[PDB]
Amino acid sequence: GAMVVHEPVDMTEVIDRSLERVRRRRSDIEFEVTVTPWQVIGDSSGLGRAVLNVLDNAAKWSPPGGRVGVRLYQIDPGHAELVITDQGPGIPPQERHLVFERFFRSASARSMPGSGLGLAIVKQVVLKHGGALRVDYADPAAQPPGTAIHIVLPGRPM
Ligand SMILES: Nc1ncnc2c1ncn2[C@@H]1O[C@H](COP(=O)(O)OP(=O)(O)OP(=O)(O)O)[C@@H](O)[C@H]1O
Ligand SMILES: [Mg+2]
Repeated sequence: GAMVVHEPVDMTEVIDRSLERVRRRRSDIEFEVTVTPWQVIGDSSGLGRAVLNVLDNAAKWSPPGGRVGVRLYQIDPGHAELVITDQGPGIPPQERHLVFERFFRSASARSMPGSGLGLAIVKQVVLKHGGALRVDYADPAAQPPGTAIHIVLPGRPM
């Protein structure tokens, strides 16, 4: 099967590389980045693909001048949580079980080119690294509430 890469991965570099790519596509977005140093054992290319796919969605559905939050904090001795947030329409509660399935398309989000594979890839990468993920509103009290993608990754503080 596909090569299984199991090497130390600096998540600060993974996120910084992913951000460089997407800042090009939407230079108006205010990316608010708060990343605690975190090392994951795995596949830097796969993790980079997963973070870029989430950042790409956050940018696509960001309003002009929108803020995208990119936050990674340790939550216990062996895990950290990456939360990527936008000020887009958000994904409503009833759809949150189609998110991460191939070919999902939200009726709340404006139709854009893309065939609905990015988040299925994210789920695969995160599971292959022993993580977990979920979707929620970024700020339920705000209009619009935005989407928050939450990714928990095992690893260690650097
Ligand atoms: N941050 C977000 N804000 C609003 N809607 C989102 C967001 N992220 C994902 N979605 C919705 O979930 C769908 C699935 O997302 P996903 O990234 O898997 O597919 P895509 O972006 O349409 O295509 P691809 O990622 O394959 O280019 C999107 O088409 C969109 O309806
Ligand atoms: Mg996508």
